[PDB]
Amino acid sequence: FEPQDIPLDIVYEDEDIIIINKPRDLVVHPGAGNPDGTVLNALLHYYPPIADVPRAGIVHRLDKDTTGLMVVAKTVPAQTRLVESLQRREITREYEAVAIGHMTAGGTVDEPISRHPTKRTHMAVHPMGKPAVTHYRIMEHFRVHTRLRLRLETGRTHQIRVHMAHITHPLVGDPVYGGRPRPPKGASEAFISTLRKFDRQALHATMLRLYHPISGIEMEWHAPIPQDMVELIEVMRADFEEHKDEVDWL
Repeated sequence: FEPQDIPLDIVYEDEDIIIINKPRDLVVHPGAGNPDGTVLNALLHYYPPIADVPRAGIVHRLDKDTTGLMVVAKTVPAQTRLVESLQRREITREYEAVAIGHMTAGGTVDEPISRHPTKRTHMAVHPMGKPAVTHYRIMEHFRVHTRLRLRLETGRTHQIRVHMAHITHPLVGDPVYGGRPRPPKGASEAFISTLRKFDRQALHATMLRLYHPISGIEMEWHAPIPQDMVELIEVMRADFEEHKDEVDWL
C-alpha cells in the first residue's frame, strides 16, 4: 500500500495517537473494489513511519459515508494498548444518527451479523454470524423520524446501519439498508428537499473516550455534527414543532 496525498482533518495529535474527523466518501482500509484512496493511504502520506505500526495504526473503522471520529496509533506500544482496550470494551465510541420511524424507547441490539446470502455488498443479521452489540438512546423525537445516540461494544461491518435496519428503523439516507422511503405526509417543501438531497446514512461518530494508551489519562474528543446532518435535524425539528402546535392545544 502506497502513500497518497489525501488531506486528513486532525483533531488531536500527540507522540502516540492521532484523532481524525473522517469525511464522507472516504474508505478507511483498502479492499476489493477500493484498492487505494483510503485513510490508510492518507496516513502513510502524512506520517510515513506509521508504516512500521500494524495496519498503519488503524484500530477501528467507520463506513465510507459515515463521518466523524477515529483514533489511530502512531507507535507500536500505542497500537497494542489500543487494541487491548477495544478488546476489553474500555473505549467509548459514540454515534449520532437519524433513524426512520417514530421510536419510543432506547435499548440494545445484540444480534450477530453475516454477509447477506445473495447481495454480496450487503450485511444481514443472522444467528450464526459474528457477535455484535449496539446500544442506543433517544436524543430527540421527530414526527416520523428519531434522533439517536449510539454506543458500540463491537465494530462489525455496517454494524449500526444493519442493527438499526433489523429493528425496523434504518438510518435516513442509507443507500443500502432502506433509508429512502417517501417523505412524511404534510412535509414542507424544505423538508422534502432536504430529505431528497440527504444521500448517505445519517450516521456520525460524534465522541471518543478512552484511557490514553501510554499515559493512562482519561481523555475525550468530539467531532461537531456535520452540516448535512445539522440541516436534516433542524428541518425535522421544525416539522415536529409545527406538528406539536397542531395537536398540543385543547
